Amino acid sequence: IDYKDIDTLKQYITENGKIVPSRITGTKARYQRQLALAIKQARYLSLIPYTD
Amino acid sequence: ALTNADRAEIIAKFARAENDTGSPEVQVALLTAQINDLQGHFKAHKHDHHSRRGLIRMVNQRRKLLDYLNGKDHERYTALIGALGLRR
Amino acid sequence: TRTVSEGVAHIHASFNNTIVTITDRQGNALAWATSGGQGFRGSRKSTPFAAQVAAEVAGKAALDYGLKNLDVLVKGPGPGRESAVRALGAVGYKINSITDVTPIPHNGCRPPKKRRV
Amino acid sequence: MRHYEIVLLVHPDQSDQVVGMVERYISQIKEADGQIHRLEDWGRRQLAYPINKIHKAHYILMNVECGQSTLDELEELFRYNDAIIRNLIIRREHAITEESLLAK
Amino acid sequence: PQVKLKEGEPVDVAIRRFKRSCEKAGVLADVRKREFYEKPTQERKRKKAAAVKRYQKKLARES
RNA sequence: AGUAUGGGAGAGGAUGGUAGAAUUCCAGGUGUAGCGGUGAAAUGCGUAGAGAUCUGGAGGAAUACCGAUGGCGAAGGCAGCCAUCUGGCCUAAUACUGACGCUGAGGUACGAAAGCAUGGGGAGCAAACAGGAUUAGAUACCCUGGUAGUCCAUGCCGUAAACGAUGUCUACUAGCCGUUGGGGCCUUUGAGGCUUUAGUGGCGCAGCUAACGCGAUAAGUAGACCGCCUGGGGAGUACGGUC
Ligand SMILES: [Mg+2]
Ligand SMILES: [Mg+2]
Ligand SMILES: [Mg+2]
Ligand SMILES: [Mg+2]
Ligand SMILES: [Mg+2]
Ligand SMILES: [Mg+2]
Ligand SMILES: [Mg+2]
Ligand SMILES: [Mg+2]
Repeated sequence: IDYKDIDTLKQYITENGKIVPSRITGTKARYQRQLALAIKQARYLSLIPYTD
Repeated sequence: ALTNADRAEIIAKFARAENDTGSPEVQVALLTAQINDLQGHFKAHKHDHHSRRGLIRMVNQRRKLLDYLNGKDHERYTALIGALGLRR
Repeated sequence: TRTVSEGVAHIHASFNNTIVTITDRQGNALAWATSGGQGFRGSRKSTPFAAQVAAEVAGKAALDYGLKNLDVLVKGPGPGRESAVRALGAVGYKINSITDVTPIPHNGCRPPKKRRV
Repeated sequence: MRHYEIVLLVHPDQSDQVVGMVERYISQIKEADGQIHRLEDWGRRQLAYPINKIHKAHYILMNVECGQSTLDELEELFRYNDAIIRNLIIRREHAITEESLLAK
Repeated sequence: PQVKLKEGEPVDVAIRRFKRSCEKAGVLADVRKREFYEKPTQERKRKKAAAVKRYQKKLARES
């Protein structure tokens, strides 16, 4: 996962903007870790909202 | 930070036999080079205790290898210390 | 005198008290009501009954400005959170939406000590 | 030398001069030696949230392969250029040349 | 959040929907959590107790 | 036991930069009778315009969600993101040294929080302190404020229920179920099924145990070395010595 794949990044984010836990989705541990890093990078780059 | 080329150069300089990478001379030469290199890093990061632990580990291994070489043969030990510029 | 058609109701529900304020967009205040100022002083202050009392009083005060569609913003815990919106809807306003705007720090300041009670 | 990926947000008003600044950066990298592996301009975008009281931003992406001195120079250039808000520099291994998503 | 009213949505049903959305979000939980400062040791204790309890729940369901 | 080469995961350590939420404070816009707090009150704040709402500024500290009986580190302990310097670990096939090992009295290095010295910083919290309640008394538990400290830089201090209350290293002794990082094989409907290795958990045979319980992460069966114990108080105390 990269910070530029906004569609998949949004596929794991709740409406409020919070990251969805791995248990609910079934994603693996390493995949979840890279997903979180990519989401944080996108939030910094203002490609996805931090909150709200 | 030593590179693969630098380590290969040290190995070539101190190798007793062709493809020799485990001899005491080669091991001590590599450890001496690494210890000398890390002094610059430890000059600017004096509070890096976690890395200084590994540096001390390298020092202890070099001491043990030198003692073993000296025990087995004195001439090799003397030549090695002369080449590597080590007091003991 | 001034007439505004659109307004926003802020409901500061809390453990001890609830506060209702009507503000025209851009946040300029028009009317406001509180539970403490409408009786129920003491433990009664936190009940939703005081909340709906304050909500109706604030709405009746605000009707003078002729605003008929209302947006609702809610922050904080405490009883009377839904009683206020129920009273505002009963008064005759058209509630456009209800949103939660309660602040959440991302581990900022140290909270106070736990009470040994 | 190493591989770096640079994302730059430029103020929308000064989007006209972006071609010049990027050209200067490429010229400096080539003068040092370096390698320009990737380059795109995503255009102007609606910010997810305001940055410095602005709601729009021009977006530029680069993959470069240069040395420490050149990297440091790029850093203070980005820092001091007021047209550049929100620069980001990621480290990478290997050079990626494939066209990126969000290109257009 | 952002519970936009429909053309004919009753106020009571809208309030019910808002309650359900807030409950799903869990906003009230954070406000309750931050009311007082809890010690790190107590935090680890709670998390370990929760770990044990959910492992026991999973074992009971599997059985 | 160690060395060279290819890959992998990680809040391992040091330095610098930077992002968003929130508390406090300072101004201004609207608006005018309360706010705050408790079991109930009161102290306190506010008509000299508080609280609420909006806008613009100053500064300090910590990083929601991800987050996990998860991960890393000898221990203490490590959490936003980016760059630089840097230590260890895991994994595969080759190629080398040839016992180069284990433990360790003295000695030395590191070592939570509080505390000490110099300079800076100071939002929030808060020992001491002040007032308000409760009480027969209240040196407290509750409430309103609040200093040192908590923060940064350079040193000292050597202490914790610093705990798994279980010293380090080594070989062997039924099984069943999870999970983290790798290797290998087989299916296809794109992810799965079997193995094996190094960690981390839940049961359990034999064996052990006063009992509780442990049980391949032993407190079982054996070897090497070190530290420690000899009824409860007096006492980790006095004297002498070192720091
Ligand atoms: Mg309190
Ligand atoms: Mg520092
Ligand atoms: Mg000793
Ligand atoms: Mg020390
Ligand atoms: Mg002791
Ligand atoms: Mg501990
Ligand atoms: Mg002990
Ligand atoms: Mg003594």
